[PDB]
Amino acid sequence: EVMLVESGAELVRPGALVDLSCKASGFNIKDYYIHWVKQRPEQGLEWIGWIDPKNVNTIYDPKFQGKATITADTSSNTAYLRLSSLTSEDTAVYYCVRDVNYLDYWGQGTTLTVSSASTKGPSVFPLAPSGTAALGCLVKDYFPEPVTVSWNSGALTSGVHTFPAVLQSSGLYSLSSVVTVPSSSLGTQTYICNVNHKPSNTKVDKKVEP
Amino acid sequence: EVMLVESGAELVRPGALVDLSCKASGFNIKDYYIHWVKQRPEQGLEWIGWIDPKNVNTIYDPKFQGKATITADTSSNTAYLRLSSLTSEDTAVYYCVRDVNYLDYWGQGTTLTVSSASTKGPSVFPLAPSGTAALGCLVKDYFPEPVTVSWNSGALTSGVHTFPAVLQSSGLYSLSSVVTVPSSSLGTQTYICNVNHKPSNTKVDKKVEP
Amino acid sequence: EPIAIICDGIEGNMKQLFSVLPPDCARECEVLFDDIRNSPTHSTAWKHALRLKGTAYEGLFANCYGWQYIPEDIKPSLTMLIQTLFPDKFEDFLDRTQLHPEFRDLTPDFSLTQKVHFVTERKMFPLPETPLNEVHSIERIMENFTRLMHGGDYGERGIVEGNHMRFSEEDQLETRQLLLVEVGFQTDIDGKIRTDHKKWKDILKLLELLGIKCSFVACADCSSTPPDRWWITEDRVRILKNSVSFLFNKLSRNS
Amino acid sequence: EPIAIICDGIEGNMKQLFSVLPPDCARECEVLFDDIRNSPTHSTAWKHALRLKGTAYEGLFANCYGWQYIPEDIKPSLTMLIQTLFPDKFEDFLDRTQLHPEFRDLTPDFSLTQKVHFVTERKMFPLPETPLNEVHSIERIMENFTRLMHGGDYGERGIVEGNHMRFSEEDQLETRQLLLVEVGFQTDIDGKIRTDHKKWKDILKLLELLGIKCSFVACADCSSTPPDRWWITEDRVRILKNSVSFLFNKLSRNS
Amino acid sequence: DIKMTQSPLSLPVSLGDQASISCRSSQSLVHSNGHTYLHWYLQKPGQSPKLLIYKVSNRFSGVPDRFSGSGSGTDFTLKISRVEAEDLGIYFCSQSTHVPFTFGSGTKLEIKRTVAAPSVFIFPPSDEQLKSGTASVVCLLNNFYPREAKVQWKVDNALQSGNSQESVTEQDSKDSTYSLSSTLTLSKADYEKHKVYACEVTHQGLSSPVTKSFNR
Amino acid sequence: DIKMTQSPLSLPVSLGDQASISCRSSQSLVHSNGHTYLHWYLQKPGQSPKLLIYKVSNRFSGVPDRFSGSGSGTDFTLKISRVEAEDLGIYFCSQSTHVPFTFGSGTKLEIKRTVAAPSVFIFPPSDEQLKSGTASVVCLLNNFYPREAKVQWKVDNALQSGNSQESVTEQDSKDSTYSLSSTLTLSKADYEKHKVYACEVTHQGLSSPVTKSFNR
Repeated sequence: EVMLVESGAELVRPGALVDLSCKASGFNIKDYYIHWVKQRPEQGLEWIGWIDPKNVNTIYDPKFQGKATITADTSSNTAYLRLSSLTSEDTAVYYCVRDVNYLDYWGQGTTLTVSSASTKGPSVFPLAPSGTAALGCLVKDYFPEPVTVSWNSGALTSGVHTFPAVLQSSGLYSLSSVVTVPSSSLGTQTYICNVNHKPSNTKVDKKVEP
Repeated sequence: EVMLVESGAELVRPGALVDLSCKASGFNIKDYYIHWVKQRPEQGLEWIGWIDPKNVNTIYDPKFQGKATITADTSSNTAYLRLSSLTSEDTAVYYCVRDVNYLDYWGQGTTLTVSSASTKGPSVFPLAPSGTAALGCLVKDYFPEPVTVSWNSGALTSGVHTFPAVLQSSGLYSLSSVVTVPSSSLGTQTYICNVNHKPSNTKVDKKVEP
Repeated sequence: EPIAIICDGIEGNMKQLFSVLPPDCARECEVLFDDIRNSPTHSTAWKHALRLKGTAYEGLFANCYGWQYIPEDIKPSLTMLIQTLFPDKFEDFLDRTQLHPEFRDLTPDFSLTQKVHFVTERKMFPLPETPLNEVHSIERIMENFTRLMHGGDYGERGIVEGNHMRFSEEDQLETRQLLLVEVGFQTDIDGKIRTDHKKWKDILKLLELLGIKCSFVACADCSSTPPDRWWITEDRVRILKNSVSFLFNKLSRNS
Repeated sequence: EPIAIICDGIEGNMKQLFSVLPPDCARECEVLFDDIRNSPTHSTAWKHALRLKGTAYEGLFANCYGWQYIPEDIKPSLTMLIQTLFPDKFEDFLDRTQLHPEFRDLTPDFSLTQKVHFVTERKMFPLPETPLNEVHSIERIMENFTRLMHGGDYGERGIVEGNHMRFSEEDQLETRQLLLVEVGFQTDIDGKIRTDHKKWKDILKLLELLGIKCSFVACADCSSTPPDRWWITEDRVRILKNSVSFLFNKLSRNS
Repeated sequence: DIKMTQSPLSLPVSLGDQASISCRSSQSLVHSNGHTYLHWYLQKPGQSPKLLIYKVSNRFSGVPDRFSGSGSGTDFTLKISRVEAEDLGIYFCSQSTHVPFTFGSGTKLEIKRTVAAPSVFIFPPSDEQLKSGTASVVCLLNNFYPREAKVQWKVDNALQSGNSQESVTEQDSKDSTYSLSSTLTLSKADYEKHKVYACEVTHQGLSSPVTKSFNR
Repeated sequence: DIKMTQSPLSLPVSLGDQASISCRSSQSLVHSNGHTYLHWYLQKPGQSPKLLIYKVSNRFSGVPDRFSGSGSGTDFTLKISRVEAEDLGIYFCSQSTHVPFTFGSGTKLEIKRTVAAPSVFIFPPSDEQLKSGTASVVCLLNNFYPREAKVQWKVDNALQSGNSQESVTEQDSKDSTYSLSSTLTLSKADYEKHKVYACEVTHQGLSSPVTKSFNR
């Protein structure tokens, strides 16, 4: 199986630098070109550049020259993307993509926010009931947007709705995560929502019960 | 009976050197040529070279000249393959073969994995029963790839399955070995799985019982 | 005579041959000439010439009709042509040849197709892209080959064969066609044409069965043909004789 | 007269004979002349001379018809010929010859077959490869031998025999055939051809029972034939009489 | 900079229907080598893009037979013969003929579904939120179609505006329905001021607005 | 470097049927000596290659007669007159005319068999593994056909993914069936955390997915 795994700093202050990595498993990247693609909600998909790990050639979009720097370490089977001189215009999702003469496989993506200070950890206040019952986890007041909510550690997914975060007037985000289960399993089953806010290294496992 | 027995370093680090040997029994190798053939899962069967022990001439595939060096000792009826400057491209099964003007008899083959992970010893855990009943031996957390499972020291072979190793996320290998026997035999007959991991010089004869 | 000395002597003619060759061909024959110069034996030199002759000839033949020289190693096979040009039929093609997998790999020297419509491009590719030798009209290229076989020799030095499948005037401008060409500069002319006909009559049929219009040409020139009567123009035949055939002629005198 | 002197005396003629011979035949005959020069007895010398006569003559005969001198120890046998050329029939052949195990090993001087089609090769072999003497047509070689027995002497110095089995024009170009030849320079001519005939009419029979086309030739020359009438061209017979027959002639004079 | 233009921007189709997506480009997508490098990607909600069709018309491995890519030159058509629920998402076309690569803006495949009124649930703030001094009240509208919905927040019969935020999910891949969480915000002092909290949900499939409520 | 090309890559045959395997070479394999050095080898699963037919059409000693070698020039055909179960494996052709010797990529001979549902066995980790601090639970799917099989690991009715590895055997020489060991991995604390462990097998020959389970 082909997999492209992106990891990097989710938050950086403006003007700074960021190195994003792209770990290739299931193939050698000497055997392909590897690309970086930036994705924003309004701005859309934006190709950045490709790197040839075999003989280390790079071809970018001219608008990104000086902003981007694609580098590679084939001994570790990885490409890097450095974004320097960060601005809010760089706040986006970043993907690395494999080239087989056509872009075919994409990574899950790394989120990057170029803002001034935050590292705020979310607070989890369970939403409990009162033949099918609705429960949840209100995840409140964190700043860099990426949060991960799961339930019973990935084992409960059916019926689950994790809503898009909202940007509050205090400027921190808060999101909702609810799952509907049968009332009869309710209190007969344990329901743990697992949140992860990587930018604050906050990990929370709150139990939800009636 | 004609038989070719290859033995050699089961694991060696990159950059090193390895000598593989080929013991011929059932014929004198002065009377033939001896070949080496490399076999990989994707790369396929790949010829290397042959040695003439009568007057000591060698002919290799040019891609291997400088990598390979076949030498022979007719007094101890063995040929050797030295592979130097080891890489991952050299991780392979290697066979010696008898040349009668065409390659006819092949050896069992010796495995070589080129890495620095160092050897590791397999942990042997009984899988117990409970008409027909199934037992086994989980052979866990060892590094050099080749392992050997036998049952009642070879007296039990029918009904036996040894699954190909799995490469765990910890980077150690793990394999399964199961056998199905009549349940009324169970507890009347003793079932010992004899495992061998040559690269850590580990030998285990674990009894498996209810 | 020392082969380096013969190569010093005809170096000028060779350099003239290279300047009229397609760039990929020219480079390929430069090596073949450096190889002939540095050869150990007349046996080794001779074998390079045999390749340098035909390599020069195809470069010339490709140049004379607007086609691109496809270096030997990247010449498309049949399986690539069907798969690249006709994907939906590819699974169907794989079936018919299951008893003759040998058809799957045939590599015509030229595998042409009519440009169809219904700078700053990508220049580097990680995997080879099966090359598409595009010509403006297979029919007009076909016409000129039959004419030269009947005056307006050639009728004896070639074959043109077409699979009977019908294509309409829109279907020719809608769909892909295949012109497969074999070229040679061998001494035995009727060898090129008949060796190929055995294999190739069957293939046009099979491309027909599969709904593929495919057209075929085989031809050859030999040393003794009149210079005004080669498949390549007479000024081209002038250079090839002054360069490569001159180079064999010195290599038969010393062997 | 001392043999080292006699061999010094004809060394020039001998060196001419070795140069007109296939390379293997020439090596093998050099040894025989060094052995004759160095012999202790006229009995030992004569025995080698008898070999050099026969060894040289097959070399000339092989040279005259495009065949390759196959040295004695590696000449293919019947069982090797059967097994190599016809594996399927090999098991049936083994049976017919169970009461005649002596037929299994009979070795013609020349064992020919028609080249069948439907550098940097392997060059060393640990075991001998049973050799394949390939000829372009058994029939055309058969024709030239029948003609020379009827003018367009020879009719008396040979036999030509073919086993009656039928082969088609595809079957001759599809399947292996066998021409087995015996050549001699013996004194008693009708002996070669009659001795072999006893065994060989019966063997051709057995090869036809087993479904193999097999063709036969026996012939001989003797000193008293006119030079224009040997089975080998007259210029060659000029050399064999001046070399090997001269060496006998002195070796009957001193013993 | 080849401009990729995809129409329509949003495509309502019903399960089983055929969908047609058209992509048009600023210059020819034919490469001098004889190939055309335009491909179709589908990015499902919250996932990375996946290749459907490469080089105008070739299926990427693992792609069903109902996806077909057509076109030539600068007009290309992607067609989905029998729409399924999982086929939701934004479809992107891409030319990789000229540098810089460019992708279209996207066609949002939506699913027409038998209308379903919303299940509605209302949540009182937990004790851990009250101890912190703030108080959030959550109204959930569950697994409904079509998307259009009007949440009304009423504290002790007091309609509110501007102290409420609401979020909507994307169409769900199994049933092609939506959910919506609307959050009203107050202070712990101000929450204890009142006792009755209700949520008034207005929807097409509800011929009367429905209310769910609780008392502190 | 003579290229050796084998078709088909995979050959499913039913027992007692005839199999045809084709080998084609880059150049003629005819030696100037008049011989042809193309040979057929069969490597059974996990065994070394064994010689069948040498030089186009000669059976190797002890090789059955249902194996026959044909061909000339560059086209060669190996035929198995009556496919048997023991004949499983990858068939290689090889030329030993030219240096370097070259081998085909291989033809995988498989056996078509009457469907066989899977027996399933579930194994709790030993006390020795518990004392070592890990706990491995094993699900055995034994002697079934065809290979496609769906293991589901469910701890206390909780389907999981990504903490499971599975390995499958090559076709058995006696019966031409497969086995499959799927191993779920947990921490000793996390195993003692739960009490009910089940394995849910889904296979063509089982009309209902079948479950095997145990309690700690």
